[PDB]
Amino acid sequence: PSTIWHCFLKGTRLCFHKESNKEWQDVEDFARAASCDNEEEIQMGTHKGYGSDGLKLLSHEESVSFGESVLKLTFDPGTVEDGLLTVECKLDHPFYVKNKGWSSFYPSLTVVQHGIPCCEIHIGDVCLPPGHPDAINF
Repeated sequence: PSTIWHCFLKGTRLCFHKESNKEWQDVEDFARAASCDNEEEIQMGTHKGYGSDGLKLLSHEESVSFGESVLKLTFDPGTVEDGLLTVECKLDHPFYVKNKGWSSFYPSLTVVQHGIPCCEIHIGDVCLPPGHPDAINF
């Protein structure tokens, strides 16, 4: 799949409490902001670093955003003290769950929508990004 950031597709909304981005941004927005993977010379922090090992689902809410039903997951980079990452995505959003592979909340729907047969996730399942050595089949 063509992810914009981490294991997230386009049409996903990002909110890292690590930043002042307390409100909903697009993936393409943060991906664009973090276009440089390090501004060590100017402003350190800008990096595809948050969630480099994985995003562990802490809690989940199913809400309706602007008329669209969404999957809201509060993620953990391992030490959430970096900043809680909250995401509103579609019901058919595939998540590369560690040890399991491509998993989702509505796997029967996910495969119909993205053509990817997915496993059932569980609260506390960590999601891996493309390039992570533990993500065997991304």
